[PDB]
Amino acid sequence: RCDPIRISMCQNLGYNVTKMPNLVGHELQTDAELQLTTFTPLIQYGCSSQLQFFLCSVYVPMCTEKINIPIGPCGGMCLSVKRRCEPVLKEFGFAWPESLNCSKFPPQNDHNHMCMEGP
Ligand SMILES: *[C@@H]1O[C@H](CO)[C@@H](O)[C@H](O)[C@H]1NC(C)=O
Repeated sequence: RCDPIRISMCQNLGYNVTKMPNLVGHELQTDAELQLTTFTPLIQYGCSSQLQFFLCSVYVPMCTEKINIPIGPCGGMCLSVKRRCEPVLKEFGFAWPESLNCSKFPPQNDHNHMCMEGP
């Protein structure tokens, strides 16, 4: 069964229940929340209107009682967010992390693939 989302920046999305471990390995939401501080400067810069949803869908993926795998982002949204936000990371000498490699996510939502295409 699913657990409430405790990460404040991941409230008020279309869903509000999750199930750890997330798509980046964290068993604890608080650990996900600390790691997310890595991105708060991008979040207030505002490189992408989708960054918030995207990060949340990875760090606290959607959970339903009816489906027994976590539901993360589709690759389309990942690519769109990366294209807007990686250049800002690059200005400061950083790069889009392997942990957020868009190839890890299903390319689109399907019969075969379940994922959130987001806002
Ligand atoms: C992302 O993953 C693929 C293999 O899954 C790899 O070829 C690629 O170089 C990785 N990194 C990217 C695209 O930056």
